[PDB]
Amino acid sequence: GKTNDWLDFDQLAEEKVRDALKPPS
Amino acid sequence: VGKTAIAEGLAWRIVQGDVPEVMADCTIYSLDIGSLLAGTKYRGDFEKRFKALLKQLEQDTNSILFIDEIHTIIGAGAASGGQVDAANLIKPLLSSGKIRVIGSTTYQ
Amino acid sequence: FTTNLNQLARVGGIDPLIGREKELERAIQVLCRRRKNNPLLVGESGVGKTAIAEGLAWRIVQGDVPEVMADCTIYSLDIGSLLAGTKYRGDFEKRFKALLKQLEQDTNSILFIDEIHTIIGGGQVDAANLIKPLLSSGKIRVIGSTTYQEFSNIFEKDRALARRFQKIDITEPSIEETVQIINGLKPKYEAHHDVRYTAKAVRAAVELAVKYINDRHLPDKAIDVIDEAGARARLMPVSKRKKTVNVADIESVVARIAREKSVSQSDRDTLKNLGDRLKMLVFGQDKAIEALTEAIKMARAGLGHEHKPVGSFLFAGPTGVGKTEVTVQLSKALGIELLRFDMSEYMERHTVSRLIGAPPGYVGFDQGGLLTDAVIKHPHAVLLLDEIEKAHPDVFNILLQVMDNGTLTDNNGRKADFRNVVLVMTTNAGVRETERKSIGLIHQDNSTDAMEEIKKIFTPEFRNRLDNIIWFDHLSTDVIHQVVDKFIVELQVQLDQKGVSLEVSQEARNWLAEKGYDRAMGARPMARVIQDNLKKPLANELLFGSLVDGGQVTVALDKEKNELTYGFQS
Amino acid sequence: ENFTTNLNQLARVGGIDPLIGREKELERAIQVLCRRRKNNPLLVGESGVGKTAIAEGLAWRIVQGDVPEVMADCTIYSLDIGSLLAGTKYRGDFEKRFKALLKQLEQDTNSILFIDEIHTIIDAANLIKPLLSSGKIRVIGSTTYQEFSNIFEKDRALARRFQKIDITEPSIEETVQIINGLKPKYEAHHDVRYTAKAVRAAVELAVKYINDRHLPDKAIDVIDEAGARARLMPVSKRKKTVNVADIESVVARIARIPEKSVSQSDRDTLKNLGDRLKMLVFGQDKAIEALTEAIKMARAGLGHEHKPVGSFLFAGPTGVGKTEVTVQLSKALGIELLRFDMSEYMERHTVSRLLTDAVIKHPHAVLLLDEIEKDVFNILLQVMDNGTLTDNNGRKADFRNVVLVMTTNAGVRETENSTDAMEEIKKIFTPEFRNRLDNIIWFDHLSTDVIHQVVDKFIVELQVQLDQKGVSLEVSQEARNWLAEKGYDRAMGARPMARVIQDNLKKPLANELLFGSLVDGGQVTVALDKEKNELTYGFQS
Ligand SMILES: Nc1ncnc2c1ncn2[C@@H]1O[C@H](COP(=O)(O)OP(=O)(O)OP(O)(O)=S)[C@@H](O)[C@H]1O
Ligand SMILES: Nc1ncnc2c1ncn2[C@@H]1O[C@H](COP(=O)(O)OP(=O)(O)OP(O)(O)=S)[C@@H](O)[C@H]1O
Ligand SMILES: Nc1ncnc2c1ncn2[C@@H]1O[C@H](COP(=O)(O)OP(=O)(O)OP(O)(O)=S)[C@@H](O)[C@H]1O
Ligand SMILES: [Mg+2]
Ligand SMILES: [Mg+2]
Repeated sequence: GKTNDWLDFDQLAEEKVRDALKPPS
Repeated sequence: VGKTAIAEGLAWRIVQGDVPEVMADCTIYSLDIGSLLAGTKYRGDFEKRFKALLKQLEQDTNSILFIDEIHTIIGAGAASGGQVDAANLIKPLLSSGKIRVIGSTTYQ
Repeated sequence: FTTNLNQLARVGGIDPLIGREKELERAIQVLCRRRKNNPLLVGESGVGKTAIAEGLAWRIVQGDVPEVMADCTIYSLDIGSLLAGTKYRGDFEKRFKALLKQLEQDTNSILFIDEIHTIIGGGQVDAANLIKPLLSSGKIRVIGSTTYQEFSNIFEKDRALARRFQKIDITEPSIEETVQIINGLKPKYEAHHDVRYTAKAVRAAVELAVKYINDRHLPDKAIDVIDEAGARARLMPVSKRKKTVNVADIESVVARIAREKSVSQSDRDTLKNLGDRLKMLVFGQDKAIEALTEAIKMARAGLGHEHKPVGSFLFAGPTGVGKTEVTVQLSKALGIELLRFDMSEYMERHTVSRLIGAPPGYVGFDQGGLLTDAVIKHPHAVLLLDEIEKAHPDVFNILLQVMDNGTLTDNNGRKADFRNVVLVMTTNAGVRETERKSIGLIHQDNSTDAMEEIKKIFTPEFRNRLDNIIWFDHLSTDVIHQVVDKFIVELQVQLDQKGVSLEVSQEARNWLAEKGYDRAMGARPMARVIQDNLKKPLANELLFGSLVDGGQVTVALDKEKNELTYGFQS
Repeated sequence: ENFTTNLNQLARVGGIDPLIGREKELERAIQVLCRRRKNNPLLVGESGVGKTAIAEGLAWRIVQGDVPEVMADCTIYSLDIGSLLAGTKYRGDFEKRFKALLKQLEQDTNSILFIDEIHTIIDAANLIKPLLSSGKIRVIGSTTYQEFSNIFEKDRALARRFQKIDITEPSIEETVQIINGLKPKYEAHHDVRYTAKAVRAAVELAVKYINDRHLPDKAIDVIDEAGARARLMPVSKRKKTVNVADIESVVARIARIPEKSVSQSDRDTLKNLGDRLKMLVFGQDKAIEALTEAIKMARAGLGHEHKPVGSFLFAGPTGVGKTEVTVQLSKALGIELLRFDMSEYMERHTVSRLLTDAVIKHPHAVLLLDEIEKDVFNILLQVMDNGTLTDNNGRKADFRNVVLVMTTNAGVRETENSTDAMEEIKKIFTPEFRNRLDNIIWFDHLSTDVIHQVVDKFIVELQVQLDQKGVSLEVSQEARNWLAEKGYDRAMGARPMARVIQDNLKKPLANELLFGSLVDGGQVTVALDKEKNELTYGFQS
């Protein structure tokens, strides 16, 4: 027959961001 | 490997006196990143505290600050807007060379 | 916040610029133009680009530039101070307009903003990027300085500031220019360090920097190497405060930081007995040991390609010839770390990411390349690539690059140096042999042709890059006797730890060698025969017998029974 | 308003480069604006500032008008994605400001918002999709071709919304009117005189030598720069004289090529190709003469275009001056030379292609096919007949101005009583290939005297290297013969002679420097005795 070619599945990292407050006075 | 032992150890050698005369009198210090962040709730507290310590080093001209884990200051406390990181505040002083600071970090 | 370069030139604080005449004319040419009036200096770290920007200002006072440029004045942007000098917002914008108003009033004047890359990519940074092109409108001139890596990211994407700006290529200064340029800053260091530098001392620095510290550009590195040399005299000599230092200390600092010429006695015996030391450990491979040592000696002497590695070798042979053993032992004798890699794992095209790192932003990006990080950590290393044939052809492309220039860039972009790495690879292209001998009353040596398989598996260009392809021959009967002796010594060391001493008669060693000697299998069966005959009886005695406490064992062979006799005394 | 520019209102007084021509190209630009739906004019192609010139040019047209009164009244805007992508230090800030722009931008439903390098966003790109389908704001987005194809075509909300306006590269003759329209404007820009005929002589390098800068982009920065350099170079002397010579200095340093090449040396270079080729590579007088005759016909380009520019076929063992000419052949020409051995690159990844983006930027690529002699010949048949190379776009091959140098090593590999070299080529090659072949050159035998000179080349590199160390090597001519006797093998030609000096001679010499008789020596008594026909090594201080 013919050769069998496999395909990979790239996975990209994803992140979120938190926030820090600071009272003016 | 021993990088921390080499920095802290330098202090031990200085008191013993088995060091060059130029470095015979150097008040080594150990900056704590966590300690600064403890009282940074109010705006401008980080700049005030960091600037105060930096001023002490330059006026003395002999004080040396050993800051372990220098990667931490790259992204130090920045609540919002100002984005005044510790690295940004210390970047100009290091360029002039008035203050010398030892660093220790992993390869990664 | 700002400085007047014209006043600084009169004061003399700034160092007079030396050379770079070609760069200055190109910069002034684009600057004079009505359009594309914002010159950009593209240069790596420490090349000299920043000095060129200030050198032009000093030239204005001299008057060698066109008369129209005399009106122009240069101002430095104190980006660091401006960021700190803000409380709520808008501080940068108000002050910048007033400065630019002077520039707009006097179109001749220029505004040199150092580290222009920083401006583009907290609150003030957002405004600063837009303030440059919109308010300037392309009429007000501005000088910039950004490296090749930063220039691609910062300027290529926007394309608005890039069109207004006009790059000016930069190249490393010549060796002659380097000594001339360093002379300007040499008086400063001698005064603070209280040392004197001889003309020969500065001549050695440039040559040493390129050969040992080629990673870092020669001009800035030249300044750094001579700075450390001055400090050495101040602190290294505890007594006599010795000034008047020469090349000898210069070699002491450049070579030490880089981590050498004038081979010492220790270094001499390291390479002088490298071949004889490796013959004792590995027998029957004198042709292979001499070839490997000779190439390594050529690199130390320096009769070899500078960019290419010290040596590239491919060990192809039958099983049990100690091809990999000579590699491991070479590292031990040389004292160089053995970066042992197995290419069986790297048999897929996707696995290349483990070698040069994963794509940026991936879950495994933090780990990075396994080959680039390892070589960087240990610049002097022995890169043993076992079973290269098993790996996918994609890795061979990477290896071709290392052989040609001894460099490899990961996703991060770090540059590695393989000049000091003795690349070594092993393959099993010809292990397969014709088990069927001559079909006749007497046997014949119909062994398969040697090196024919290597040619088919490996492409011709790959073979050419390799310094030499050393074929390992089958071990001789005499060689097997020597192999038994080293294995017996290893057994004695293990027994010594348990307090047991073993004495093996010479006759017994010959019997074991004959029983376990197989030409095709190699030397590995000898360990198996030793394990079956010596280790197995001793282990039973060591656990359930007299040897538990520790004893003396003597092994002999009975001629009548042709079997080994073991005597335990304890 | 921070990122808004009024191109239409700003151009009322002036200040925009008028790009004469492209009148028929701009008809579609106006035809899109008159559409009830899907009226999003998109300009696709690739260039640097030139690509946006179609958009910047359209700004002038809106001012000039001369279109339907309803369509005539309008306005266009432009925003820089980069300006808002710098300093954000977070993801999603750019999109937030993009939506906030509507608070002031939404004044009328007839206007356009130009975008630059929109490929970077598709930089979240989520909010871009709904704003498109709304249609309340028109969009003109400049971007490249290959990247744009991978993302925009696969989408639905983007491809249907826009009206693709393809752009093409002007021909050689068409390029004359590219600068003719801008010649008066450039005269006013610098207020200096320029030679009219000089513009036609500025396309020598732009057409094929660089292949990295487009023709409009090259013209804008080459004529203006030449006038500027000539005007500003003499400070004391005021001169407005410009010519081809001035253009050579500007092109020479940026293109890193000899000044003579930029001049009108096409006739001189052809005549000088013969002697120049002889200078680089020593020997091969017969082969070089036939070689330059083929190259003479190849540069003509006044004959059958379908046939390849040339088919140089050699028949010589490896290392006998065949693979050496490859370096000298390209070095004299100055073009980059490819090395893709057919035997080594017969994999499915590359054989089907007949190594994805590099091949396009190769005006004259001398493809090398080593070991072709040992279905490879059939593959080359289509190349000669139709000059077609498979690729993503499927355009014709570049063999009109590209040559393929295939080398054969079958004259001696077949046998060693053996037949002549010309017998193996007949049987191994295909009948069609042999007949269509322009000519056959032979490197089977290398002159005896020439071999000695090549050996001296490597010895000189070793000798000069040793002189730096502080020692002098004296390789007597008698010893040199030994270097070529063992190195030369009829089966494998003289290929082992290349490295026969880095192993047989460079190995003992090095040992002496590290540890031996004298770390620093010289005066090597090289000689060959007749006891065993071997070299001698001795020296003293
Ligand atoms: N050369 C040395 N001399 C004396 N004590 C040493 C030496 N090297 C290591 N040690 C001891 O072993 C410890 C090893 O951990 P550290 O050296 O503190 O770690 P490090 O090298 O700073 O690495 P991390 O990753 O930051 S914990 C030292 O803190 C000492 O207590
Ligand atoms: N062409 C030159 N002529 C004279 N002095 C020079 C020249 N190039 C560099 N120097 C000196 O060397 C110093 C250091 O080099 P710079 O050009 O300032 O470094 P740089 O290129 O800005 O690199 P960094 O510091 O890594 S951002 C300058 O400040 C001058 O004192
Ligand atoms: N020529 C030899 N001299 C001494 N010991 C040897 C020799 N050949 C093999 N040995 C020993 O047998 C083992 C060989 O292990 P390796 O070095 O991995 O062999 P190898 O020839 O690389 O194996 P292959 O061919 O890859 S299956 C070690 O225990 C060596 O000490
Ligand atoms: Mg630690
Ligand atoms: Mg092995």
